[PDB]
Amino acid sequence: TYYPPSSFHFLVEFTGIDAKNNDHEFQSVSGLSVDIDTEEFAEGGENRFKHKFPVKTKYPNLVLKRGVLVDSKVISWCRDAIEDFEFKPIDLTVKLLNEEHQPLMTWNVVHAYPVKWSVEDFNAQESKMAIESVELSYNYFKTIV
Amino acid sequence: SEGKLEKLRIVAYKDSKFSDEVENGEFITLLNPEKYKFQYRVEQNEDQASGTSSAPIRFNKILPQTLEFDFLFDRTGVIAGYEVTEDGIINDIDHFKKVVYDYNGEKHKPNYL
Amino acid sequence: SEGKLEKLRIVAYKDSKFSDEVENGEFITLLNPEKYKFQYRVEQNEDQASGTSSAPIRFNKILPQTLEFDFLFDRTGVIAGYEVTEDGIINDIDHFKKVVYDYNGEKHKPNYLMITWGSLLFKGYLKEMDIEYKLFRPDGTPIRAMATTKIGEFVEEELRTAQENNQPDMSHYRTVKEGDTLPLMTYRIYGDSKYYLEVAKANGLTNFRRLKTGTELIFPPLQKQ
Amino acid sequence: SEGKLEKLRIVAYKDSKFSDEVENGEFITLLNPEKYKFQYRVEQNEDQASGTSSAPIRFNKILPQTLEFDFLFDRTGVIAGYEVTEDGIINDIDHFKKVVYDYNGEKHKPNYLMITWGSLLFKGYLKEMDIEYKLFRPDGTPIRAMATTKIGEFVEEELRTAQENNQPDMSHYRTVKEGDTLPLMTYRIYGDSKYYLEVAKANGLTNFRRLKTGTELIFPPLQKQ
Repeated sequence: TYYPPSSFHFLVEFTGIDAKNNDHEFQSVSGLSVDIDTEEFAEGGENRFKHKFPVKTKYPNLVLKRGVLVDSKVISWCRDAIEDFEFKPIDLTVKLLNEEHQPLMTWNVVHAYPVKWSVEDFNAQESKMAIESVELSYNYFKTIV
Repeated sequence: SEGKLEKLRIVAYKDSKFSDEVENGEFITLLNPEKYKFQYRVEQNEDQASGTSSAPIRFNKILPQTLEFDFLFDRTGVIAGYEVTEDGIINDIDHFKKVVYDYNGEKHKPNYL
Repeated sequence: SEGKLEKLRIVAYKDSKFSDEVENGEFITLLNPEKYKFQYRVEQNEDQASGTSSAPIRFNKILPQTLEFDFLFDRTGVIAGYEVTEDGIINDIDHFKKVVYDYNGEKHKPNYLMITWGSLLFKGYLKEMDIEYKLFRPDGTPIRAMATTKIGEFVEEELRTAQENNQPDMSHYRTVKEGDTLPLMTYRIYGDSKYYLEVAKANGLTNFRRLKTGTELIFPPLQKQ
Repeated sequence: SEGKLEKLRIVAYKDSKFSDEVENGEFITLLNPEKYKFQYRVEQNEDQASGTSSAPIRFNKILPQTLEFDFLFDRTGVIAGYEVTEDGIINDIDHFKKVVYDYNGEKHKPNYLMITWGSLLFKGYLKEMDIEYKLFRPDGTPIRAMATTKIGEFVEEELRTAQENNQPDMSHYRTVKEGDTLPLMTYRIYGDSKYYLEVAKANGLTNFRRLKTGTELIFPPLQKQ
């Protein structure tokens, strides 16, 4: 913009999971990008370049981090998939906020489910917070702005 | 016209002297093949008797030749010079098969190429 | 309805004209194949004598066509639009086999098949099938499987002669344009210039060495016995 | 009992109707296979004459089916629920071979097999087997082995004709609905419209060109000699 916005003020909301204020707060969000797979072809007589063709649109997994929370609803949802193969996909909204705490821009993440859950190593000789990490697979996203 | 990129063509014919064209029987490609390949074979007769150290080699025949190549059809819209069509590649493949494959009831055979 | 994702269908038929449907004989897939493939073969006769440098190539036959594709069955619960079933993929595979594989006692054979998806329309017979079972519930109910298929091509014999409109055996007519001569036109119709006096007698022509440029002529076929 | 992990079983039988069990002839595995695979083949006759563009495809036969899977035997002591045995896997493999491979002097052949796991139920014969021995105790007692298996399919001949309910040879009845004509119904039952005067005589019809819409007709078969 004339002065572009910073990246440290944002909100993560879930649809299909009971809401709690402690499940909307995160330390970091990553994975909001996309790419197109292509193929190459050489045409006889054309020596200046090879041709390139698109094939598929590709998205990476969405990664969320925060300090450990013991009564999380999101984690209970993750456990049902992890332990029993019960899968029930959800939708999600990522919001980048302005100074009035209203959205500048949002991302609509469609049909997501859990593929990973972990907690970082313990160390008796270091002063650190216990950090939890969750990774989700999804089909695509759209933006609103 | 040195600077012109020439495109490969295939024409169908009615007679064995290649002078009478099939009507609407010409195909022009939109992308050239990368390469092409030929094959040549000569056959000899190699009978010999037992106890000998070499055979008398006799010429027998020259066998027919062979050509091979590959094609690509694409109407996605990233190749300069062409337009996207409502039906894609449906009419390109149907015209290509009518020239090189289909049986002709006037001559009781497929076409000369 | 451009925006609709069309799904591949297979219907079973009772007769060789494809007009009498088998009751409850239609299969619709839930996931489309990635690709499909065709095969075309033409056979020639290539005998030659010794001492020569090339052979006279004679047309012999056009061989039947072939179609191949792969399928995936899955009822795990991550694909949008579908539900998880109590018995998984058991009824999906049993209905697929009843359409394409099973023997029909009314006709003493398996079924005629029509395969349609978008631009594709193919009639024929099943030749080969392989089914591999991949995931299971703890009580042994399958929830994922993969199938490979090969289809042959069927043409009824009355339709083959109508598509091969086989024509010195039939009758013909032309109109005379300026620049035409009678022995050159006879060569292009019969393969020989020597029949020009029989064409002129069948049309009542006396001055055949000069044709007038609006005349319609007939060209009779040659006699057979 | 949804939560129970079911294990694959194989039982041996004495008769071709699968009702008389071999005594001590049941095998139960300790580890399930990962997957299994089926195979289906249909054969056609494809002779054609030279000069033609397509062949008339005739049904010939349906070939027998095939099942394949792999097994693992292990008594090392890291799998929960089982104990380490003094002789390892010696009695597990010897009982497995007695069921599926060994010749039975009462019937002068190997055994009939029924294979059941969850949704799967298969009857037939063993064709092929390979067993490879992997780990050993220091005195030469084996504790791990891998087996690959191929099973054919068996149908008794009295049951084949009941499954192929083969039907111009049998009798038939229909009820007349509005819109029916006698020569169109004769074509769909016999394959030819010309038998309409024999159908009308066998039913006592005089005004057959107008049928009343509640009548039940009979359709006799054609005579054979």
